[PDB]
Amino acid sequence: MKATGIVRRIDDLGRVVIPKEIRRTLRIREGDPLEIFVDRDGEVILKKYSPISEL
Amino acid sequence: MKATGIVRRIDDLGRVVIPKEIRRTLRIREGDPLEIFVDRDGEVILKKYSPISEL
Repeated sequence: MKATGIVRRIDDLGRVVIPKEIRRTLRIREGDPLEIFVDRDGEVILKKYSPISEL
Repeated sequence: MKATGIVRRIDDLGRVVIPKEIRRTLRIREGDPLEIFVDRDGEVILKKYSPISEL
């Protein structure tokens, strides 16, 4: 589950501004890749890509 | 599952530029809320907030 639960209203483009605090727990930076894929209805899952989701 | 699988390397801020194609399947727009919460390791889940995940 993990869960942080920070709701973000996209913007005038469609990005979701992911605070560095999550990439911080990722231990990554402004070069962290993510895999944008929705799981179910409207939950988009962003996955670090480099190790995929687990390898 | 669903899955789209579009990898995006954050940026010099940390947003995940979510294509309107997903917000389109959301039937929403530049006022779509999402709940940023990671599931396990580095998979961040963004969900529309308004109906939450599934009410």
